[PDB]
Amino acid sequence: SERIESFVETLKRGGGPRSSEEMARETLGLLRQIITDHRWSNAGELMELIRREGRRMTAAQPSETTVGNMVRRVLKIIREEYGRLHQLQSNIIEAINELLVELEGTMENIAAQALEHIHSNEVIMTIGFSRTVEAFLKEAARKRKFHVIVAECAPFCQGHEMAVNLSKAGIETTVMTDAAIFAVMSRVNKVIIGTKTILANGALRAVTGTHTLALAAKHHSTPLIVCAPMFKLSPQFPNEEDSFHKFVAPEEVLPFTEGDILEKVSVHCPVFDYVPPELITLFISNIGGNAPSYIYRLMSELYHPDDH
Amino acid sequence: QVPTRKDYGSKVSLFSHLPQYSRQNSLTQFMSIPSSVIHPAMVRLGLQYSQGLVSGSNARCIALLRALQQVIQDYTTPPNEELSRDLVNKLKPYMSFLTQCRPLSASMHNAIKFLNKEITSVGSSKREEEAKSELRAAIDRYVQEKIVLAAQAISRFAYQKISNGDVILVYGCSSLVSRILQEAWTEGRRFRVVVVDSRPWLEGRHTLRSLVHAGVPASYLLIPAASYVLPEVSKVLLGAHALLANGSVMSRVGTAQLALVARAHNVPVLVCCETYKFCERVQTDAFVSNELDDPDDLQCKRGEHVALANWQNHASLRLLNLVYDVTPPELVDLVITELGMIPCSSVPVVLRV
Amino acid sequence: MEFQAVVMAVGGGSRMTDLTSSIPKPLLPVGNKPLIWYPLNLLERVGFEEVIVVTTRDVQKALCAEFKMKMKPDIVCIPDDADMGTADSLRYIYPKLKTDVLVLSCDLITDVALHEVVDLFRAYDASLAMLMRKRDFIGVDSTGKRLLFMANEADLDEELVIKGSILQKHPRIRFHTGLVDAHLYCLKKYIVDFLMENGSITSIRSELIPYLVRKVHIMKEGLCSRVSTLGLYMEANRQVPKLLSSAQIVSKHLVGVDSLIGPETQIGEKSSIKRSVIGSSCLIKDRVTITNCLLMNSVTVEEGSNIQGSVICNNAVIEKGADIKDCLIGSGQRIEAKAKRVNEVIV
Amino acid sequence: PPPLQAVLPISKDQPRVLLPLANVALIDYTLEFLTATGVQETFVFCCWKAAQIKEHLLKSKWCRPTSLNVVRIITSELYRSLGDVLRDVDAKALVRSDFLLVYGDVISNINITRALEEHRLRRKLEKNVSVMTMIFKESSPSHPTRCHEDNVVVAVDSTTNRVLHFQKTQGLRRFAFPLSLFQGSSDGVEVRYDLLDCHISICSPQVAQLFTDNFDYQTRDDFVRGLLVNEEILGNQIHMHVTAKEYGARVSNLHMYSAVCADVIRRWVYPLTPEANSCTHSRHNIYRGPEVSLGHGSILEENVLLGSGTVIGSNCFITNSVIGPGCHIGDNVVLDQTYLWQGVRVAAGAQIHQSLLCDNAEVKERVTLKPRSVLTSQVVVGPNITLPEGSVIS
Repeated sequence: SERIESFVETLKRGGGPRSSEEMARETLGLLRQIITDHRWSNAGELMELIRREGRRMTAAQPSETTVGNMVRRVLKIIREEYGRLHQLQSNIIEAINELLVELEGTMENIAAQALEHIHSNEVIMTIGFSRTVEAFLKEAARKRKFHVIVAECAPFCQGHEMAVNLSKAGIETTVMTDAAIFAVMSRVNKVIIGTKTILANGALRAVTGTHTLALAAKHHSTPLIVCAPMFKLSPQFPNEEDSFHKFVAPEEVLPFTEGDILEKVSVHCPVFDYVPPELITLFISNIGGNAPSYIYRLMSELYHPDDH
Repeated sequence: QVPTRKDYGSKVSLFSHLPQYSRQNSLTQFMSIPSSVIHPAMVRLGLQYSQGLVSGSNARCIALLRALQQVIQDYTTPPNEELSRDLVNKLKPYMSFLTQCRPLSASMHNAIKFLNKEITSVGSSKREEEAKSELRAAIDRYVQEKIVLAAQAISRFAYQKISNGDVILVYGCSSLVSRILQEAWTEGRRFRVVVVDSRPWLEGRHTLRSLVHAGVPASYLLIPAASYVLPEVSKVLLGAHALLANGSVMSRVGTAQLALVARAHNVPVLVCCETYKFCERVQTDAFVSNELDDPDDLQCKRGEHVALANWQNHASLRLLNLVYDVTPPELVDLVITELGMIPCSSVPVVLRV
Repeated sequence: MEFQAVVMAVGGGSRMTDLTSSIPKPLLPVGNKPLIWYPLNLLERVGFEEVIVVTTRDVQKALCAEFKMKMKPDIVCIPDDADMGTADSLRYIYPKLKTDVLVLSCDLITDVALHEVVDLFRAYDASLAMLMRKRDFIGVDSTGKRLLFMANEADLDEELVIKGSILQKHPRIRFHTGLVDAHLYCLKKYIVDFLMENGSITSIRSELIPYLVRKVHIMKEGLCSRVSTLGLYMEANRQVPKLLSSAQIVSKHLVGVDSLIGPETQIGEKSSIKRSVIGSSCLIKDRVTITNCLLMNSVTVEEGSNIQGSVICNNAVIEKGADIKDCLIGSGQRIEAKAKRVNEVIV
Repeated sequence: PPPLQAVLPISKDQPRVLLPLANVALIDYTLEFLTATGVQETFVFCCWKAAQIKEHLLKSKWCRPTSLNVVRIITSELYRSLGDVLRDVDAKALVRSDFLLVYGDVISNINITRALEEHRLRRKLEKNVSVMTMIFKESSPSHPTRCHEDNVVVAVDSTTNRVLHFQKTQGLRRFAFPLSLFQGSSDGVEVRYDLLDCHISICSPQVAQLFTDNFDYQTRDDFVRGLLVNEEILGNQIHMHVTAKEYGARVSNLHMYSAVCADVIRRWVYPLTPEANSCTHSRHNIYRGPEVSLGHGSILEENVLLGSGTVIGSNCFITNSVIGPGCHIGDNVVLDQTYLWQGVRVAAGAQIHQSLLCDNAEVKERVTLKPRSVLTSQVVVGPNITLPEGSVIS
């Protein structure tokens, strides 16, 4: 039925399911359902329906790149499925089920490869809460006691919660304000950041302090990993400008109090930022450990030239 | 007396030399009330600092010069003393008392040493009123000379670059970078200032509501995401309070997180400081000379009040809130001093003269 | 010299039990020691030097009696006025005052620390600093130390009237309904010279015209939650539990705690002690009973008496198996063979 | 399911609840906010110049079986009184429980899923002691959304947040004055002047019955001034729940149209962004629109829309001002804080500043407008003329 419309409203109003493959489980859900029982013609009328419902879905807040990402991957499974087909619903829904089960284990396998990086007594450093970086760092509690420096930035700040969820289970964290990321980072090694979405050229679109942070990395020459799973490799190299973000209400940065000053003064609030591929020095991923400058072909491994 | 002490919490490893303090008033409980011979007057200001009621990196010099002007205008010159070594010894533990208020200060030392000079330079045979009124008179001529009648003069150089079309960017509160950027709207030359402010004790609002009553327009961004003003800036007049002879620029903790985040976009960076606030030390990094301050202020009441109060009851989760930073003079352009627009590397050349 | 301390002697407002020579000064103790002492050991506790007191010739007799650090009072108040409610209390000694001043005159005992309510003056360099305990409505802002309108029900009609301008700055005024006021005011040395000339103002609850800071001198005063209470009412017996002897004939046959008896006095037999203070030079001899009652000096009671919380004044006597229940036994009178009621035995 | 009914010069021809906010009509924002907090069926009570709203709200996306808050609009020719609106509601016997009334101008993003608990369980505890919840947002005065002709001096009790007294200082008293009855009883009295009325209510259905009896009551402030002095034998209480997030109004005067449609462009309602239901955002808040051709040497400086269909000319300097769909300004135009509408057309060499305009209007050469003037409804200024302040043409 048209419960997807509710879903089309659900992404419209906001209220995030915290990126935990819930957008992916949902997009797989609705694509499974529209894939299940709909109109049927042989010659990709299903694919045309995927383009229509696709572009209607992408008409949401243009930041949830996972929605269109798994949409396009469903299309590539359709194209290869027909490619071998040269009863298709059985093969398509089965392979989509296999992609679901493969998606069902990202946060474990991307966290197994952790002992091979962090060593004893090694002052790691991140910024901003992320599920994968916390799970990833929790499987390195069967090794020695390092430190963790976490930045408290990007207000409204969703960051501390992580400083709790770590320090009551693990290593000796300290929490620094965002405006002190250059007295620190003279005494550190091995920076990690989680990623909101990563671009085709090799860019990280992340939380609103990622840049200003990576610049310090390629100033003191410390390597920064951006641990990010699959299904977040977005096409469309950074052409569209200023729709790249989320501008939120300036209540979060200035209070509605202090009247009259708020007549003539301009307030800005960006949620994301731009990390170019000239500063990332490894990707830890779900299947391999690929470098920055290789990421290109990995994208060609997944998609098809209908990247629009 | 001078119990002082009362340090709290666990400092975050690394620097254990720096002494943390809590704003529970500390010292007020110990002191005697009839007069309490520690301080006739300086207990007033000394109480006034700790709560956060002066705190501007300038005008602490004005405060200490005022109170020392009164206490120097109260002295008694005992029957067996020369009053030079007597008073010059007498002022010691009182300045030590304010020194236990908050870590020392920033170059008010230079004032203190100057006072010690003028006290030591006193003639050995005069009237108590003669040398007394002479002393406080000179103590006035100083603050008229290097604090009053120089900041006006260090604005006339600044107009020469601030001309029409540019988009300047000051950072947080400032003492001179309001005068020499607000005596430039008067005398025309329209522009568009953008201010950027740091997450605790915000301090950027004092600018943004001390400038809209001049009429020059504005904008506002927190230091966490100052990567959007930088593709439209045309200067940054980031002024600060201590110049160290290795060309270091001791700013607030935010600065230097912007400067070497600016020169990767090719916009210049111009510092503005005064002529007494440059000191003869040398420091290489931030972790030898900071001053931590009350790590309880970090509490974002943003819904369920995620533990902020609860950290103490957690173990190994200490938060740190630094106060200064450092700017190395490879990322700093011209310094607009009160003796010309001298180059950064000649930071020592003003010293000998 | 930072401050100066004035502890004058106001006079006798309304206490019929004290109206006689019971109170020749406020030195009539419902506490253990006299009433000049228990306040006047705080100002000497916190460490002030030689203080200024002002009475009228009566505690001049008790001058050589008491003991303290230092004092230099004036007993020359010349009580033909029974007056000077901070008017000529300050103005009488005005060519002696040469600095700031804090005042607490012959008043209530206080159980709170001076450190806070002298810091909140010495910080902001304000004009006023008074205490509070927690109708005469006084409001305060959304912090401590911010005094809004303080106005009694006297000069008011059936409503309140907020001054407009002082509700557009400081724009959340919260009115404190009922606060037991206290007489610990701290003032600056100019607001003395204001009432030095223009002396038509008087009556220290009418020197609160600095609750008109609008239209810059500011005022600040802080609340508490503790046991500093007022002791100038007929409720002196309510403050009789102080809980801050040895040289007496203590029988200890009665085994009783949480009470006190004065020295050079004989305890009794066949008796008990239930939360009652007892004066010095008081004979207890044969079956008696303490009562949660107050006992002055120079009296004797014995012989099957059993009282219940009365006010045993000085120069009294009881015998013959007495029984009272909350009476105000007068001074200079005595009753033995009676079973009276809660009424007062007048002079 | 909360029903939450919504009641209903330039306002002569067109209604005051279908005038456009910024390319959207004010009877769609209320449909939004009430569709955001949650409402299953909403009731529109039509007042004056009616039956057009019965087409516009029949034309929008709300009129669809795909919708959630399935509306049912009512029209009343007899109820032209703007008071006792609920008299035909209880008389018609419509609601079941917990109304949430808001009349007309409602541009708000406040969620009402947190207050309804506070007067749900609380209402249950006194089982009959609380009447309604009057939501009111925090502000500081000297903010230019609080007009001269609006304020409050509502003085609530601490620790229970019950509205004891009331005022409406629109008469601008030189000294406001609460009554001694409130300060008489003694728990703790706080008299807050900060608040600014958001005119949204969540009233128990019993407040319908309290309108049936005592039929001499009309205004909301008339009602609240009623039930807090009289009805001394246990009437009710008035309990309010403040906010610090997004706000809505509700600003009727043109002076309130100035502010509350110049902060809906500056993004102060973060899910009620102009990109709603075409545009594209940009730097320094120039939220341009599709099918739009600017001219050479134009400078669209700061905080300005440009609707679907316009064409400005060379040497334009449009700044801090909206511009509707379909217009065409000319060469060397100068807009500044103005607000055109659907189908206006100014001509060359203008000096339009701090003014308004209206639909299907025009202007010709040398017409140099001035502060606060408002042309209306197909008027034309024409030849060389310089209208003074307040020159309300017709």
